[PDB]
Amino acid sequence: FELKAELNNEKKEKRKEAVKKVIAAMTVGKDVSSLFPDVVNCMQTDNLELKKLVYLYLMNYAKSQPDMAIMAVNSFVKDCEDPNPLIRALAVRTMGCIRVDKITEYLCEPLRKCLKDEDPYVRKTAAVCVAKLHDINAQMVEDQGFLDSLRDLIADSNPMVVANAVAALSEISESHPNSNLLDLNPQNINKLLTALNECTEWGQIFILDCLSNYNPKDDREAQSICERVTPRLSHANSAVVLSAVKVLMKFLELLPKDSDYYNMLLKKLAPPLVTLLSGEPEVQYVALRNINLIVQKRPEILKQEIKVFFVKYNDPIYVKLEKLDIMIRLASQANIAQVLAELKEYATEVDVDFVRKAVRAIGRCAIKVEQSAERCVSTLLDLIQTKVNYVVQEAIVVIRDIFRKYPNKYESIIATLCENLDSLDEPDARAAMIWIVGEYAERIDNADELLESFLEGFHDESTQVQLTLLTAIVKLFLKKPSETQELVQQVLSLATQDSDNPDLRDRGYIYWRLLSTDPVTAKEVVLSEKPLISEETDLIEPTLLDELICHIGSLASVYHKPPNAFV
Amino acid sequence: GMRGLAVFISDIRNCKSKEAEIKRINKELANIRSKFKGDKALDGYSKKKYVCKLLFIFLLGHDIDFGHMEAVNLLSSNRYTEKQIGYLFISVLVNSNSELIRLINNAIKNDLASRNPTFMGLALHCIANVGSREMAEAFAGEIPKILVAGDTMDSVKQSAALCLLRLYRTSPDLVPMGDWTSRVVHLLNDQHLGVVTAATSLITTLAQKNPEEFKTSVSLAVSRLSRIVTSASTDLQDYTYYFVPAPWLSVKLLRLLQCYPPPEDPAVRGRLTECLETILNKAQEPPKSKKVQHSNAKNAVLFEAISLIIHHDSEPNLLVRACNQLGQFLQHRETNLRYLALESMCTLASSEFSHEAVKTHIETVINALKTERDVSVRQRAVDLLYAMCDRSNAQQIVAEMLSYLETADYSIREEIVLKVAILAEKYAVDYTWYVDTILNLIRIAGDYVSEEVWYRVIQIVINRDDVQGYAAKTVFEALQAPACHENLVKVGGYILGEFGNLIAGDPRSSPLIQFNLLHSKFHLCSVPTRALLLSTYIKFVNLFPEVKATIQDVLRSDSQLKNADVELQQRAVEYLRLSTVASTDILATVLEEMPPFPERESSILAKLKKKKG
Amino acid sequence: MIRFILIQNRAGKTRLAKWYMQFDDDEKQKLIEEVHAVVTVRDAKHTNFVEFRNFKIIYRRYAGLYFCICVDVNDNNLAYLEAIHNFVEVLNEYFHNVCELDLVFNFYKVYTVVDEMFLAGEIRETSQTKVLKQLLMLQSL
Amino acid sequence: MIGGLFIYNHKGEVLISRVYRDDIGRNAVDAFRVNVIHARQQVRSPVTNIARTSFFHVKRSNIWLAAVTKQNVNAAMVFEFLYKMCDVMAAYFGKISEENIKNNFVLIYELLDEILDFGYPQNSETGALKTFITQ
Repeated sequence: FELKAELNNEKKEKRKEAVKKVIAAMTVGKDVSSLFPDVVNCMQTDNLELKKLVYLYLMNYAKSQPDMAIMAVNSFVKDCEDPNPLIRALAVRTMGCIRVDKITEYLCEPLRKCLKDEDPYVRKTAAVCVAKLHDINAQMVEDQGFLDSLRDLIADSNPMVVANAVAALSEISESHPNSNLLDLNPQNINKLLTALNECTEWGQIFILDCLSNYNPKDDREAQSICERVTPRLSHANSAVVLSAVKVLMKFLELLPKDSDYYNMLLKKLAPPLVTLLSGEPEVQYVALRNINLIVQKRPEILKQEIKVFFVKYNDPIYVKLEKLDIMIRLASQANIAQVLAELKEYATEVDVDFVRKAVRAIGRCAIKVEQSAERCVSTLLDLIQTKVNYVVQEAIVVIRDIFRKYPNKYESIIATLCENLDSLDEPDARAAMIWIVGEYAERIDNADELLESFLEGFHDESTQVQLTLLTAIVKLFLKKPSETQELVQQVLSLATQDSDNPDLRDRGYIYWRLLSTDPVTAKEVVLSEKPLISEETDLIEPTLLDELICHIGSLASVYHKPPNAFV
Repeated sequence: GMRGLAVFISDIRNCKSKEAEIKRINKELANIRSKFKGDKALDGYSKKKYVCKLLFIFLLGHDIDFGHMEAVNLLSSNRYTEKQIGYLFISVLVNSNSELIRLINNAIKNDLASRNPTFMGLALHCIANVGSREMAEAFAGEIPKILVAGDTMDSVKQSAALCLLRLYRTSPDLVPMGDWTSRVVHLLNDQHLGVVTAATSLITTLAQKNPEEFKTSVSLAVSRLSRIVTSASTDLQDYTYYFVPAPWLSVKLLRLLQCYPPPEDPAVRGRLTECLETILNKAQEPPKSKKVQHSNAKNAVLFEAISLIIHHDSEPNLLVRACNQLGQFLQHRETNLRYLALESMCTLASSEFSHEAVKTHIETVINALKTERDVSVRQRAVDLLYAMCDRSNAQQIVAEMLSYLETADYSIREEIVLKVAILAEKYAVDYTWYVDTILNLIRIAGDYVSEEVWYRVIQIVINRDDVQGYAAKTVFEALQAPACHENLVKVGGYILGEFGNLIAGDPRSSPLIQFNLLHSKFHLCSVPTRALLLSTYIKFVNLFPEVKATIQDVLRSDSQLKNADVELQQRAVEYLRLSTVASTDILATVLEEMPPFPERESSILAKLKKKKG
Repeated sequence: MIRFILIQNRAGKTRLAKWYMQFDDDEKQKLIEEVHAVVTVRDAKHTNFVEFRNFKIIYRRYAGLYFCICVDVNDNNLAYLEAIHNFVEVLNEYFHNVCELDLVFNFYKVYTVVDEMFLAGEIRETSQTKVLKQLLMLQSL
Repeated sequence: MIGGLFIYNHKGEVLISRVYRDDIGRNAVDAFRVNVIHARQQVRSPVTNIARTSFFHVKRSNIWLAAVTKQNVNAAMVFEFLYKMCDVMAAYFGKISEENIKNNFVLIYELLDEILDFGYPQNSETGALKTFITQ
């Protein structure tokens, strides 16, 4: 109760002190909701600092209640006419900050006068307030007039106001009634580029964000935009550079073999992009993700820059992992020795998933080329002999992949793999080992016992392992018909009688209706030779990658997921 | 006071990072090497100081694996502080040894044969605090004669009763049931009400494990309860907690009475009814004190009485009064009271005599769900809503759970979706509503739904036949919407591939359009979804000769044939070779009507049962 | 029954621990950390009966200490809530002033009080008067 | 772009919390306090997704400085903005500590109301802040 007593003061200075005490009490968690009318009464003053403090209080509290805050419209209208522009902008911003259904009717008329005046800061604040309005309860019919006012408000000589107006338009353009933004014709594009030249870093970023939605009619416009965007290599590190890289990569629709500007453009992309690996660790991580996507899209850019992506000892774990795959992306015939030496060096570290991904990278380098395949198979044998469990599982998955890549070349290792089978727990390793056993069942006379051992618990297990086991058993039967009736009958009965998955039941039936129809067709279909796989190494599906090229800057690239997968 | 411990705390508590305290522990190790390893150690003060210092070091968060044999040497002492330090140190740290443990047993055996309450109390506290194999084998049948065959102080009696509780809990095998139960159940009416508390706890545990052994306690228990509930407002002021007469004692007596069936003697149950109406009437009056603790104690004893009434399930008037009290409590200002009332009504909802009375509070339950905006309270509300679910409400109750799913943070989403799935499956008469509800669940939550719910939905759609046409339709008009979650893709692929012949009649849903929509969904999905869509593609090849060429053109590209995953490659090769042969006989023979699923397990119920606890 | 009794501070340090059945070395630390995470997030306008996995704890807020009592599902919440209130009160008129520094200084007194009112997982004595009289009786010697 | 903004303590306390969006509520505070600071899995990434909501965080001295958004903003946007905000705080009051944050609540609130509106970082050079910001 003493809060009210100490707040109800007649001196203006002690009223200000009570105001900051109330702000501090709200910050620490105290509740002064019963003192709101007193603060409203004390609002009627002319002190700037008290004006800001009371406006902060008004936002923080009246955001929860519109009822008694309705009467504040008259005070806001009185405030938005005070000659000085600073408090005008503050008042209009705090007035727009209340998101209620009864404020739009009272703000539709007074807000019009704010968008048309001779002041850059006030115009910027008004544009931001219009963007604030359009978020909620602003579709109307006159709101089209407001958006037209914002749109032709682009015709300003101040970079800040035009930059924020363009950002607001880009954000509000999410609505798509088949009518896309109505604007950014070539003259507006030229004006936007001139502003980009004359803007600040933040509006530069906003303009580069918005500009990535135009479709050039001809190459000359694309050429002009390309040489008008290139000088964008600033001290803003990741933001401006990545936005320029995004817009350039989108504007590579001209023919690859044209006059020698395509090659020079590709040459331009390398220095500033590799420069990004010298900033803060988080922007380094973002740049590494973006470079991974770019290399996966266009691999003839970072061709001879492998040396920089060498993993350092002081780097954090996520940076280490992303530098590792970039390294594997850029490994080729010329850099085999040093890459494999580095991979062997990382293989002895203590961090778990880093060592897993390092041995996977060793195997993937093996997948890429043949001499690396032989040497990396030797290193995989050594790592298997090291007996470490997770390394063994990763090596088994890699060995399955290599067997798929190279047919009938590394048969001598299957006995060693079958020797250590009890150390498998993860579903991927079990599936890989089961497929290896099933495919090379002619060489192994002990495959029956292994598959029967995996057949003990058919339930309480991942569906992928069940499918792999079932297809391996069917393959083994079709290769050893004379003594494998019990296994196939049991596995088919388990699939089609107790499995809850309609996927597994479907596979059980699709094989059951084949093994009893025609053995010639069973041999021809199931055991049909499978073509080579031709450098499948950790690629993203091309449609997803192409859709992700349009979103280089955003979190879509960082998360490696489409924007529709998370709102 | 002791200066050493105070200096220790004041100095080492306010120091720098871990290296400083590590170096100070090293210095302490040097000091103990200097002194304990050899020399001549004093008896009382030095040993007390270093033992308490090492105990404090252990409590700080460090580990000590030595220095207790000379500490257990301290057990045989005359002064109380030394003995307490020794017992506390041997209780806090437990070691695996044979000679030292036997020395501990000899010392405690010598100590137990004392003639003062304090030493026996400390010995019993040490026995009950830890418990061990040697203590169990040596202190099994000799504690009862301290309890039964002895007129000693009350403190040692309570300690011995709780020691019997602990030993029976940890080693029931070697505790006999001999001729000692006569007085232990008889002392339930003893004075000082503390021996009463200990005996009530012990007998309650024993009856919870061995009910028929102590059936005679009912009469004394009900007599004590009747005396306690209404004797006087100023009687035994020592055991009155804020004007409430013995809350904990009454709670424990009510718990003891709950483990037994209603008494055969009509007089005993008559007294029970009398004291129950007495408790309810006493709770009816406005509080005698404005303090919240008085209300908390009164509501505690009232809730225990209500739980006993629910367990008995024999008095209709008592049940009606309890339900009225719960309905009054549903709008109580205190949050704890509302939460406890919700839990108690969820427990009570299983009673058939008050099922309609529980159902009459559905509007208040819905308002509480929509108003308080808590997490535990709203989980209790949805549990009670599930509890009161006879058919009678199915549409409204399912809609309310759907809304609460629409506003549900992280994991209550999963619990709600499982509960809604099982409830809709169990209480649906027109299964078209069930399919619509399932699609609503998939659309609303999507990311956090299940892995078994869509299994069950596919099983229902396949099994029930007649509803398959509407299911296939609604799925088709739901697929082409801009909002299409991943699980919806799988369910739609399976159902539509299986039953496209029912929808092929409409020109708006030509098979070419269905295949194009499925392929448009194909390029952005995980591996299992792509496998399901490939199976649907081959089923279309069986069912739709018109689109045979286009499909065969689809799964022949190098993206879907040279893929990086084993399963997709195998499925593509198999289906492509089946379509290439196309004998028109084998392919039609293979993919048959696929008879409906049998009622195997109803895995949703098992999953939700396992999720509990 | 009463599973464990804790007095956590704002940071997470355990000024009083008491476990009524066997727990491992890492298990105690994991339990303390998860109890702290559960307790510190809730605010004043929340229930005092929060449950995790197979348990439910009864927590109160006194000065800068979080008195946490873990009990079984079937035990009465309000009785144990008033029990922890009574325990805090007995510490109040015992030391005449409750503070974390005093608890650290006289941890053996805290253990003897807890053993006086709690043993084998149940409630031993409920009255303040007899506990105070007995505890001050042994203070002279 | 940016939605809410949060600055946390070493022990898990909340120092300031300013929200620009109706999307961000106390759920964001609970999620970041439980699943980031109190998460036992040290190996993480600077961007974390919790129920379709990204949680960015940068650690300086001993504070968790987190920016929360519910839309696919530019990641470099928020990261560079957080770096520049930390630089501005260091310029105004040197070392960043719990006490330094506590004793300048009004200044921090005024700055964050002025340096950022609704999620559009406006200008943080030095030429605008010095003219019309009180001490």
